[PDB]
Amino acid sequence: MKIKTIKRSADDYVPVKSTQESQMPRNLNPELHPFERAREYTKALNATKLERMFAKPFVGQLGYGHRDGVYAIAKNYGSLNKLATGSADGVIKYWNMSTREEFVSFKAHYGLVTGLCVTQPRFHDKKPDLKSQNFMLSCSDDKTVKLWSINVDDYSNKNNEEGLIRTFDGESAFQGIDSHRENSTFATGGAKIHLWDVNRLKPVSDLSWGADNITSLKFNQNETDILASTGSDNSIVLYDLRTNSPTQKIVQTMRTNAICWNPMEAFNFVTANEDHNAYYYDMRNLSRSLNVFKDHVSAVMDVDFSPTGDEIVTGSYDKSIRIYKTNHGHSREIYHTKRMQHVFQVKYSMDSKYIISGSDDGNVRLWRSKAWERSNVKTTREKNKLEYDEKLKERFRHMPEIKRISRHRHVPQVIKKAQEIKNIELSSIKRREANERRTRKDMPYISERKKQIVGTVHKYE
Amino acid sequence: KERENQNKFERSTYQTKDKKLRAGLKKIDEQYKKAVSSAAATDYLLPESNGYLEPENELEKTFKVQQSEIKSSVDVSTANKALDLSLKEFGPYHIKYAKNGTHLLITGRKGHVASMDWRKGQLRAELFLNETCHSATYLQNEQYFAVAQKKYTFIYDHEGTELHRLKQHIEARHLDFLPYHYLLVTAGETGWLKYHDVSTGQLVSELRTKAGPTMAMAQNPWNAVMHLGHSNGTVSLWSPSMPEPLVKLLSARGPVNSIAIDRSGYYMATTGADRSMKIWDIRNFKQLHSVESLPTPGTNVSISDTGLLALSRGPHVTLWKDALKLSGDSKPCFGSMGGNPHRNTPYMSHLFAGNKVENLGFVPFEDLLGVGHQTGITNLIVPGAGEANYDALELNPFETKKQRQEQEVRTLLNKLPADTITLDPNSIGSVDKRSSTIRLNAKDLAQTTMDANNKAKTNSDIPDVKPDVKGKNSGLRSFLRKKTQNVIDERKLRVQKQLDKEKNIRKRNHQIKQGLISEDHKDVIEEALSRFG
Amino acid sequence: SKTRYYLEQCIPEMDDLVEKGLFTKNEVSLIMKKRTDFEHRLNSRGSSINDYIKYINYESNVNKLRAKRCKRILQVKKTNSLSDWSIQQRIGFIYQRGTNKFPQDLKFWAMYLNYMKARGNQTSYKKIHNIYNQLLKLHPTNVDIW
Amino acid sequence: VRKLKHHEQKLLKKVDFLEWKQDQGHRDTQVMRTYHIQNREDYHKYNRICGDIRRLANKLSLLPPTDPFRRKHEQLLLDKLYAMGVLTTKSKISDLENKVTVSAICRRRLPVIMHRLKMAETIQDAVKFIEQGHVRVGPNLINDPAYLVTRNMEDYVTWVDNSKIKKTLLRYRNQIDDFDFS
Amino acid sequence: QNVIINEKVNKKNLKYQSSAVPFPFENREQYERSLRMPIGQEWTSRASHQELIKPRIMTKPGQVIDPLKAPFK
RNA sequence: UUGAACAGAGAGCAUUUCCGGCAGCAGAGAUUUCAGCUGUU
Repeated sequence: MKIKTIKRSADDYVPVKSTQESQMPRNLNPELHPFERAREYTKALNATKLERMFAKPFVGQLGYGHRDGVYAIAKNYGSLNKLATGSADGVIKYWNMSTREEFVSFKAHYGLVTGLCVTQPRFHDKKPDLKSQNFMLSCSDDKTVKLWSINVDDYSNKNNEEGLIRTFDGESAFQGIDSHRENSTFATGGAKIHLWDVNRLKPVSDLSWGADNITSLKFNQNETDILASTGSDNSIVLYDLRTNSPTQKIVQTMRTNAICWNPMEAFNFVTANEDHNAYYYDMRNLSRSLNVFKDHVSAVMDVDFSPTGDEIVTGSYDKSIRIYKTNHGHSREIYHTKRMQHVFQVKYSMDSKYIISGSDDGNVRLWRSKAWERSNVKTTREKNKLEYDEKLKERFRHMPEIKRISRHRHVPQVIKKAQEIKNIELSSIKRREANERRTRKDMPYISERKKQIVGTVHKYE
Repeated sequence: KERENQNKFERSTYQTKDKKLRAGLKKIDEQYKKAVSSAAATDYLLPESNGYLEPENELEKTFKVQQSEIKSSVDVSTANKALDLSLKEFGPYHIKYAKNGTHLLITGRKGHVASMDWRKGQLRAELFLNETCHSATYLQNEQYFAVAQKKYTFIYDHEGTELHRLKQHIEARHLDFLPYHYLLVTAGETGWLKYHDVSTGQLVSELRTKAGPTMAMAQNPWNAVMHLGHSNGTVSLWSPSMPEPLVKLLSARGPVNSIAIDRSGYYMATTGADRSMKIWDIRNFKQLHSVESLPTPGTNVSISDTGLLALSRGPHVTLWKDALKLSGDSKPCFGSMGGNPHRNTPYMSHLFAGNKVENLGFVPFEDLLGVGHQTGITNLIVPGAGEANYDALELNPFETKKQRQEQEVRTLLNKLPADTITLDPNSIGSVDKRSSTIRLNAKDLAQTTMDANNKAKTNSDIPDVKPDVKGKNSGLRSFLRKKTQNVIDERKLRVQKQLDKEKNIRKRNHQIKQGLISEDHKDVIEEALSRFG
Repeated sequence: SKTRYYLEQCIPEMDDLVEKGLFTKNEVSLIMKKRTDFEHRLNSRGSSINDYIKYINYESNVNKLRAKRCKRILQVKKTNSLSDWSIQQRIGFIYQRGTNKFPQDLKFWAMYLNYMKARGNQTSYKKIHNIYNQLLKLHPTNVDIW
Repeated sequence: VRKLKHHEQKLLKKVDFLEWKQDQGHRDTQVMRTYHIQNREDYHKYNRICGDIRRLANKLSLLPPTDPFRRKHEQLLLDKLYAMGVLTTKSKISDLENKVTVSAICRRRLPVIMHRLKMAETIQDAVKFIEQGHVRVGPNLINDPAYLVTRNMEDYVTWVDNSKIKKTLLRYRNQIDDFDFS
Repeated sequence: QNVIINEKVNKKNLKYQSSAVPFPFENREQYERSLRMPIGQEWTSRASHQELIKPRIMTKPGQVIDPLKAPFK
């Protein structure tokens, strides 16, 4: 006969010291954790309700803003605090974003400014300090491109020359500007694409596919010798400046307002296009738009890729800013306020969270890329909670209640009505094309990723 | 990475040329099986062992020992939890332990209600209600507890402060609680079931059992469903959404006397006043095996959390081991003919002298079962009752007050809505039943719309013509008679014409069968005047 | 939590150990009971160097036991299996957490340094360098440690 | 149970473990407290009588105005209630509809009548006295504390003779007259 | 005979259940294969719990991010 | 932008080196352990 029941040790469970924290035992058994699916579901619902609780993206503005309305913004690729806003009255401003204030304000020209770039001039003469002064390239309207110096108080290794390192003249009004960042070659866009280098006051070379005015251009961030430039006859053109030969051209259906590359893939690019849409192209086969972002109401104005290679920010001529993932093709987030009208530029900051946004009003408002991730650093347990909830939500995505809650957002009134009007139009168009496919013999299925291309100049097999 | 626990650990369930999907599936299979094996590795960390009583002789049995020898033989802590009250003044007593195993709630039949810690002997609340109090339970903590009454059901505070007269639970007779939905379930002597949310204080639903007075009630925890035993001989499983019963079962003749359910959600024990007992497989609904001749109607039976069965039939109390296994040897039996080992002897017996067991319940996380009878309370020591090694995220049997209020707020924020209670606990995750098995697309939906708009030409709706099968069971004629006589439709014109066609072809086949003009007899006059029709 | 993670990492060596013949299941579970008590008292607040020392002494004892046990029970002085240096680097990791939660006590520092000098077969010359760097940057005004 | 913080409150708006929608302000308890009565069943039975009176007044309203049936019956009911003691002013049949309260009936009860006539000192003490058996209604005494009393017995409620209460009273006035052994 | 199942459809469960097989899958068998394992701490071990909760994109928080440079070397 | 060496950190990559299994020798710590020597697997 062996008799032994359960013995419990109080010193095994409730410990000795009056400070030592209480011990926690476990047992992972499905006979002792009953409602697995329902518990995870209600946890997901609580998660998305808390996200709507903390949905507060807007975080502030810049100093007093300009006097006319922002038409260009450039982010310092070297630092994180620094940007430059080109207004429309004719004043450029260099901004510190640590305390949200103006460094400096220059009356650059008399007409508008057209474009900015912030950079590091590799003079053959001497190397300017890349910790003491940062150097802007400002392209005007009155036939001027100037290189400017700014004293930045990042460091204090030390403790003159407040403006106008040099000027550059031309014939036409330039429209766009940027810099091939190796040995500081820079492209300007006016009548024809003129490639300049710093010390020579003259264009090193010139290209143009046709005789059209050219309005915007951009070098790719990696494989850094390739130029992409749009064209007012609804065109995209590619150039390989190591060859100085214009590489390829395609003609679209509407003028492409802006363009940018993704710095995580380096041979794809997004084109913000006037028919209310955004397009995603690869560098090899321009025949297929790799994707189409399709959630606006009027002219888009600008896009930018993400440093994380996943987010695309766009700002419409409508009073709104949209944000998309690279995958889904319908806008995840939408920001807006009554205090801003016709956003003209939006850019990412170099740490994948903060969005600079220059609208037409003259303020510059910045936003969070996630409505939930408070910038504050967080303890371990809380970090685990937030991540566990996010993966749980991403799992339980397509249940209908979670779908309704997370998709439910607020948009302004005129825009809601205009979306429903466009929806009514699309339903009628569906009916008409269905009747046409009934009646005629063979009309080929023309996919939505190619319903917007009229033709390339170089073709394939 | 094969182990012995995978059989219990594994969560049961029901190929493309797409590379991303293939990689996703191989990824999820790899990490799923790694996780299951890791939990089977967490198996080692459990602190204690089960309790066991083993004979070591064949001359000695198991049941012949009693509480005297066991109290002498096992430790001072267990012998001190071997409670023995004496409440001779008020009527027979009924018992409910709280879920934490730490607060005893007793109710006499006359007015006595007491709520005690019982372990370090604190006494929270005592109330001498005069009206006949019928049943009682803690609801969510040791802070809120409900008793029934003669007529109206009352909710009392921890101290004895009266808090609620829940009007609409008329003549309540058996209470219980669902702790993961804050649900008070009351079975009345009205035949009505009433589910009440104690959180917002709102009756979630009623349910109408057309049998009669609710005889007995118990809940399946792993499904959170309510089991009622009526008077007709039926036991019926219900859920608070639909007004029809989920399932009915004819388990006893005469009236049902008691129901009880194992925590594993896979075994039910019912006992009926026709001196009978049934051991039921819940899922698939096959009454597994049945004892037919007990020498008393069983009052109350209850399940262990380790697989003991407790039977209470008047002045006796018996406990059986390993009873719920399926094989035809584990039949519970009062005696083994000539030491027949395949039969199942009683595991531990006891009598009471002059009482009658009013009911009984296991303690949660010790190994004792508490008996409530006509004048006193007793807590019998049993070796293998409770799982010694608990889990501390749901039920912490050692609970500081701060930890209490934290667990309580967390469960309020973590409640389930009352509508997710069904017969299968993965259905809230799974797909719709009616919708398609394979995911179709825009092209597929355009195709099926085109097919349903071509069906008017290709006759897709009405069953087609075969002269082979007999005209009684002929699908066209059964369709025609299933349709009424008074309205005539274009579909009906179509089915009339094709039934004429089936008659024609079947009569030609009858002529070729019986032996009239056959072997490709061609009617070329019909050929020649088909020109204009 | 953190206790759970450390025990989880502690499993597979014990798994291999009872998988080989030299340990049985009850010995295993008792050892893990002692381990839980130590690691939980280490990760609550209120612990100290005396707690650390008691844990390290316990693990050194179980290493001696496993040595004599395997030696007797299968005559293999050193088996090609995870267990050995697993126990050893568990000890070294305990030393590491000990200095990080208390960098103050030179006695405990010295026990760590003497253990690392003693097991000089499998040390890293670079790891003794790392320890001396740690000690000098924390105490530079200890000419004796110099 | 926590004074739980901001976000968890705005998630758990509608929860309340103390006051529910159905126990409407704990009205029964509050009136029970003000008049020191003993059973929840007493309150709810008074509720039922009040409810039946109000359904009578409602159907009497739904009858057409100038019926002598209606006039004579409503006036007779007003006689019955004014002699009963529940409602005060006999003229407003609106106050038949709107003044009839369980508070009014429970104040027509016995111990409130003691506090009315300033027999006892406060109402709980009056309940102690009626339970202890010192107070009689006319020729016999009362032990059931929940006696209803109309006006015509409010006229005759008094303390019992040769009680130590009446002894103390007439002793303070210096008028105990122990031939009656009062 | 002596078993009677209800066939009616619980409409609130019909709300709580899915729509169809959603786009990123192909078959409801796949859909249940994904929704097989609960991810909670109270169902798997802590190591696998972190291993399943480690998200795809991760950054260090307060540092300048750089476009990737080709390592041809 | 390259060519050499100089001084290395140890925070990367491959062992394709040999060792972490033994009989005999002596040195060392307070009985027991760290490295070499010869042959061996």
